[PDB]
Amino acid sequence: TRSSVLADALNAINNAEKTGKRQVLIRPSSKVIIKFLQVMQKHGYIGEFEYIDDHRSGKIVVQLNGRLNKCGVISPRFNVKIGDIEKWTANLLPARQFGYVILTTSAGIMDHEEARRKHVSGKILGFVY
Amino acid sequence: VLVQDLLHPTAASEARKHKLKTLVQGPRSYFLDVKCPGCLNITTVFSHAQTAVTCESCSTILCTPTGGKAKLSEGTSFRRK
Amino acid sequence: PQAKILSQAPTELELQVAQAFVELENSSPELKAELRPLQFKSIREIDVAGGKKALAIFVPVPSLAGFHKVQTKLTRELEKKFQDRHVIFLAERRILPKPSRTSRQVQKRPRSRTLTAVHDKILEDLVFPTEIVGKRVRYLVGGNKIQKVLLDSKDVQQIDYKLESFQAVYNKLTGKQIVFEIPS
Amino acid sequence: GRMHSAGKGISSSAIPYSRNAPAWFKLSSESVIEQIVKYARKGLTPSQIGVLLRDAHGVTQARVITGNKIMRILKSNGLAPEIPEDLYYLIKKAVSVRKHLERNRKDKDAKFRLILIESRIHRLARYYRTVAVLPPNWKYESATASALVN
Amino acid sequence: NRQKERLAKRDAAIAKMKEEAALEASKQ
Amino acid sequence: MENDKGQLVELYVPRKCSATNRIIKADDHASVQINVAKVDEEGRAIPGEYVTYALSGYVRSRGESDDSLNRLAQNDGLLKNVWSYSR
RNA sequence: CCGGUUGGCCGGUCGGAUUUCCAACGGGGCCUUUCCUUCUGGCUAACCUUGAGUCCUUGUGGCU
RNA sequence: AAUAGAAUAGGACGUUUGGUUCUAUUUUGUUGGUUUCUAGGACCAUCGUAAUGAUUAAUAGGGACGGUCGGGGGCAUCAGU
Ligand SMILES: [Mg+2]
Ligand SMILES: [Mg+2]
Ligand SMILES: [Mg+2]
Ligand SMILES: [Zn+2]
Repeated sequence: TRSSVLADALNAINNAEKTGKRQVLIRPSSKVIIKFLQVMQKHGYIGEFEYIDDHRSGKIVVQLNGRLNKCGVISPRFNVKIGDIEKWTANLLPARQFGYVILTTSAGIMDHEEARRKHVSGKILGFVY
Repeated sequence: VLVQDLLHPTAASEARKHKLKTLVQGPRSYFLDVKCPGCLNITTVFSHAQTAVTCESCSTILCTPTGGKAKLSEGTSFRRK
Repeated sequence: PQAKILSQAPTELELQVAQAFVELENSSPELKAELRPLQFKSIREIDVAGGKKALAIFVPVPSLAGFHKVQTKLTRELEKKFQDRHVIFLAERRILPKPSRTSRQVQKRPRSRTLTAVHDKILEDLVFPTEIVGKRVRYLVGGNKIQKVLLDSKDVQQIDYKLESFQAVYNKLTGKQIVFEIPS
Repeated sequence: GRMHSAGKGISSSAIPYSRNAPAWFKLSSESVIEQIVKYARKGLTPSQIGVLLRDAHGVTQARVITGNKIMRILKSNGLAPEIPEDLYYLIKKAVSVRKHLERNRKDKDAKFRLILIESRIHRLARYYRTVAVLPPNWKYESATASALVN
Repeated sequence: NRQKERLAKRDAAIAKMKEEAALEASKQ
Repeated sequence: MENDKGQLVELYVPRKCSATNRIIKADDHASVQINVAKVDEEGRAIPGEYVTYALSGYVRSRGESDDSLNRLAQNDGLLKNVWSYSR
């Protein structure tokens, strides 16, 4: 069955960028997909995204510009320490200048830089660069 | 096909596709208000009525279930909704 | 009978609306026949950017089905006795708070009372008699949510002078900006 | 999907967007629930109340013009069956194919389909026992299934 | 359920008021 | 990039494709530089100044270089009713 | 609304010192329909009832 | 990310009202046996008001219904050189 919904969303985004289009049809929604795309939007990695209601569970349109070479999901949501942030920041990012790890923390969902300077941690979702 | 509106499709091509593959899922059915001339009364019948719906006074089969759409009786008028 | 139709909240604005009610049933025998058990809770005003104001009628919830056969004539008669105003009917529905980790003995909170459900109940009660055929949430690049709400083409003439009024009262009653659009 | 098979078909009811009652509908809620109860005294299962309600009376769905589903206003009158509809139909189908295979003892395909139907009865019995709209001491046996059908 | 009976009594009172004023509506 | 002192430490900042905003790198020999001269009011072209497009070889190997370039010309005010924003 | 801890624009000053000005960055407690609810006994502070004093503009001004 | 919380109401908050039960902190000069209030539990009714109280119906899945479809199966029968 459809196990994760964020995984199929981000896989659809990555496939539609690797074929070079400018728009997707993400289906279905969640809190997690909406807040994940808001985290991409606050860094300006995607443009407009748009949420369509249908009373079942909504389909999302994301108008992606060109700026995302790869986002992804880490599907076993591992528990990460404060000191374990450097390991995921070294393993999945390109280098130490850019590149983000997205966590669910009890203060909310935030990137790895915001989880460093929040001084909290949580469970890992994925990564946007 | 690098760019096209998935938010506002053209409505000629929008109801052209499948029932479940639209942007919001809509039925492609309707309701039929049928007038057999023998008793002159309004009966609201589904367009895909899958049973032998008779009239409430005369024993006239208004529609028979034939697969997709229910075929109406001959010499009998109908209206939308 | 302006001291009979209120619900224990005496102000000047509710008594002038109440006496306006009192002379509006008197010219009609059947609005007398329906209007007598029909009460309302309270009234407040809100201003719009169009230079005028809007009058919001709050409605106790089981009386809404009673209002839903009288609302058109009552709204048009109240607007042509009250100029420089906008008459909007909304239903006072109590929100229950989300229980926290330490929330004690509160019962299983009904989703008819929950926040997003009562917010879009205020949305479809805002724009009667037309009905909403699709919502669409516009996520701005700077992280701002704008709601786009669609309508039907059957009765556009009663609402088309009140769209900005509905946007103003909705952005004051839920804090969320909204835009309206008719389909082509 | 489509378990106990290999098909991948999608063929289902769509639902319209409108959560309110349709404009062309003119009948009241008390009238349609007394229509539901007079169809209920004829002993039909709730799918047929819904189908004959859709066809001859033009009611869109049960959930919109009254606030309830079909057995909410059927156990409000207390005419709900003691076992649910689909599980009862699976018992009826199982005893029909058991009648066929006691007629013919060389039909292997009917035997394997009996195994599939029995698996579906076990899974639905697990689910309906879990919610406890079925008593927890209920177990399937084929002779008691024939007793409950007959 | 005393509250359900109270709501039914309120609905019966509203219907009784409507049926009482229906004669005055049909008189005019 | 940039160092600390305030001086650019780069070889060249590469040409971005005008369709998909991707990098035209040095060995991308299928890349196209498109030159369009704008017009004078009496139907002449001033030969010095232009409007300008760049298409990567990724887009051109597909074949939507026409459709993306029609979009580029129509949103640059040069065209009307050729590329359609819906379909 | 509160005050934090960096960065500057000041240098007050015999290398650091703290307001004003600026972004920022988090933290907290309130108002928006809406957070921990109480019962009874002990302890401060505040609005009164009742008349008294110590200061200053003839004071239900401030302190008891 | 789970779990539970008002559906045969055997539901919730009351400074509503009936009884049934113990408790005894104190007093009646001190202690003991008493017995009558008063406070506090617990259990029955019956009396107030709460918008009385049930999440969408997944291009997840089961299950009816409809007209079909197939050298799918079993039993019987028939045909051909
Ligand atoms: Mg399987
Ligand atoms: Mg499928
Ligand atoms: Mg479904
Ligand atoms: Zn007839």
